[PDB]
Order: sequence, then C-alpha cells, then structure tokens
Amino acid sequence: GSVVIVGRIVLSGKPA
Amino acid sequence: KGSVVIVGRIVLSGKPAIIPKK
Amino acid sequence: VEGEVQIVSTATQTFLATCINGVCWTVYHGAGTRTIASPKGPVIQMYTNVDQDLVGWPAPQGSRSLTPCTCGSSDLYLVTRHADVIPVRRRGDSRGSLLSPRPISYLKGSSGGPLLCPAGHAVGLFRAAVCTRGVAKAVDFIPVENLETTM
Amino acid sequence: APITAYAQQTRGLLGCIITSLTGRDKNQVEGEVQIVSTATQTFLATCINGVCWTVYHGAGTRTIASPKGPVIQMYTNVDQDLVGWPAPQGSRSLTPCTCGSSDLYLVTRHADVIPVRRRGDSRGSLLSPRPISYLKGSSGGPLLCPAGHAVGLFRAAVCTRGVAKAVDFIPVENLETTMRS
Ligand SMILES: *[C@@](=O)([C]([C][C][C])[N]C(=O)[C]1[C]C2=[C][C]=[C]C(=[C]2)[C][C][C][C][C][C][C]C(=O)[N][C]([C]2[C][C][C][C][C]2)C(=O)[N]1)C(=O)[N][C]C(=O)[N][C](C([O])=O)C1=[C][C]=[C][C]=[C]1
Ligand SMILES: [Zn+2]
Ligand SMILES: [Zn+2]
Repeated sequence: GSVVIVGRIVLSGKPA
Repeated sequence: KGSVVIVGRIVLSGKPAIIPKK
Repeated sequence: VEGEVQIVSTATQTFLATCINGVCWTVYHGAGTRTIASPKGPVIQMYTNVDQDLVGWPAPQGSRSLTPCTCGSSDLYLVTRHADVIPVRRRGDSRGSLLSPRPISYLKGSSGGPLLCPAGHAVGLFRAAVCTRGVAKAVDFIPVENLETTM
Repeated sequence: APITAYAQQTRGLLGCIITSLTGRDKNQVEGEVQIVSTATQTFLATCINGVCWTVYHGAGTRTIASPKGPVIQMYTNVDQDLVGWPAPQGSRSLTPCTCGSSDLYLVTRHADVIPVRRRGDSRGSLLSPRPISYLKGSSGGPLLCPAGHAVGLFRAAVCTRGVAKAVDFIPVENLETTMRS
C-alpha cells in the first residue's frame, strides 16, 4: 500500500 | 516627494495551523 | 498556503511527515518501505535509513521545505499532529525533556513531526515518546544532521 | 513557541505608484512588520510600542500613505538613521527586549528568520552567511530575541565579495533616545 497525505500543517499559521 | 507606501506585510504572530480543506 | 508538515496515514496508523531540503521525511516504523500516493501514482522512497528509523520521498504538492537549525539551541519545540506546540529542553544528541509532561495520548500520532529551534528551523524529527506510566516526559528524535547525512 | 513568519503582498506596482502620489491608502493593515516602498526602493518597517519605525536611508523625510491621506513622521533622526510614524491602524506592535540576550533572530522581507550572534550593541554575526542580495530590501526589519521581542532594526549588511557575514543594526535603545529627541 501507499502512505497517503490526509492533511497539512503550516508552521507560520498563514491563511488562505 | 511621494509617500512611503505599504505594499505587503510580514506576520510574526501566526502559530502552527492545520491548513483548512474542502 | 503551503505546509511543511504533512499528516499521513496508512491502513494501520497515522503519523506525520516533515519536508526538509526538498525531501518529505518520516519514521520508518510508520511508513516502512511504503510508497507515497500522488495524483500520478505511487512514488517510491528516495531514502530508507532503516537503522535510523528514517525514510524520505520527494517533497509532495502543497508543501514547502523547512530549513535545518544552525544556532545550536537546546530550547526546542515539538509540533504535534494537532498543531500543538510543546517546549522540549534538549538533553542530548537525540533526546529532550518536555518542559511539562503530557499523557502519551497528547503526543499520539505525531511521530515524524519536526523538532524546531527558537527560529522555527528543523532540529530533528520526532522519533518516539519516552513514557513513564503513560506520561510522556521526554522524546527521542532524529537530528537533522542524520537526514543531511542520509542524503 | 519558535519564531515563525509569513509574508503577504497587499499591493502592486501601479497601485503602489498611484498611492504614493495620492498619499491615501485604504487597504487594511495586519502584522507587526510592514513591507514598504517608495518609487525608488523597497524596504521594511517595524511596529514597536505603537510606532512604525523604519530606516531613514529608505524613508527619508517622506510621509506615509494612510486612509486619511499622508501622515507626517513622528520621529526623524538622520544620525541614528531612524524615522517613525504613528503605527498604522490594524498593525500589531512588538515590545522591546527585556533580557539582553546575545542570540538574535533576523526576520527578512521574505519572512525568513535567521540566527544572529550579538557581537556589540549594534553588531551581530550571521551563523549561516547569506549573499547580501538575500538581505536586499530588509533594512528596517526586526532583530528578535528568543522571546520574540525587538532588540534592533536591521540597517546594513557587513559583507565581502558579495557575502554578508555580519549585520549592523539599530538597538532598541536608540529608539527611546530618538523619541526623547
Ligand atoms: C536596506 O536599506 C539595505 C540592505 C543591506 C544589504 N541597507 C543599506 O542599504 C545600508 C544603508 C546604510 C547607509 C549608511 C550606513 C549604514 C547603512 C550602516 C552603518 C554601518 C555600515 C557597515 C556596512 C557598510 C555598508 O554601508 N554596507 C551596505 C551594503 C554593502 C553591500 C551591498 C548592499 C549594501 C549597506 O547595508 N548599506 C535595504 O534592504 N533596502 C534597500 C534595497 O535594496 N531596496 C530594494 C530596492 O528597490 O532597491 C531592493 C529589494 C530587493 C532586492 C534588491 C533591491
Ligand atoms: Zn536554530
Ligand atoms: Zn528578550
């Protein structure tokens, strides 16, 4: 199987 | 002369955030 | 908006991956030798340092790479899968103490996440929580130097 | 928490020019550091304790465009190489450092924070030397201590062969004396 990306985190808290 | 103009910003107060999705 | 940290999942578990220097690194105990999913099909690991519990794939879409630390600070910060920040005092080459211990559940699913210095730069990747009666009081981590050596 | 930063462009070339002349800016302000421009050069400005400070070699004696028309400088100190206007409405101010740390972090116009080792009241050294081109446009940016407090404002790069190895800054103390002037 594959590792799938389910979400993301932006360390700067940058919007949009 | 002409005025100094704000053309952008840099924000230091942001904390890690889970980027919202759809 | 691009993210440096990806929240990943396999059929078994969920953990984190951190992009550093163009590579998406994570823990071997989570990814194993699994390939990563993309809109064009599975992409294979560029590195698989089983010895260091380290694997890396080419950085995916919607990500941006983190910069390795160069200030040699011991005041580290752990980012969890919930975006929580946890101050950790570096005790050694790959060990650090949480300034405030939390239940292992608070650090649950964050392996692969990054350990940052006062400047937000990558110090290491969170490898494993060091528990004592279900309370995480310290953490094991893979120094950025190892990632840099593996590549 | 660790120091993190992000950049956002709020205006373009033509809108910048029109705004420079008009002196009227209706855009909303956010952040503690503003990316700033004149028709000649672009630099940074930092809000500390309610005042938007910047580098005199960039702002000169100019007014700053605001929703109420141009605003006259509150402080001008050619020697200290400083200018200050009331901090724009919407901005967030940084607070001066109260721990005299020698480990500083420079925030560039690209929203990067680089470690800097204090080697004097107005000098510090780059742990990771970068080419001055990368520092271009950052004069007026903040030099933060580990607690995210203003220690100084970037002023000039100390480089050789095109590589910046150190930086000269305006320590926060100069701000208090300049205001007193
Ligand atoms: C800042 O205004 C710049 C950025 C530095 C790389 N700083 C300067 O231009 C300063 C001005 C200055 C004048 C007198 C005295 C001092 C500073 C400081 C006292 C001690 C000086 C010790 C070092 C000697 C020195 O003067 N160094 C120069 C340095 C020398 C190598 C080349 C670069 C300059 C110095 O730092 N002088 C800023 O970032 N804004 C200017 C700018 O480039 N703006 C824009 C534009 O539109 O022109 C820009 C933006 C993005 C890319 C390119 C250009
Ligand atoms: Zn660092
Ligand atoms: Zn301080």
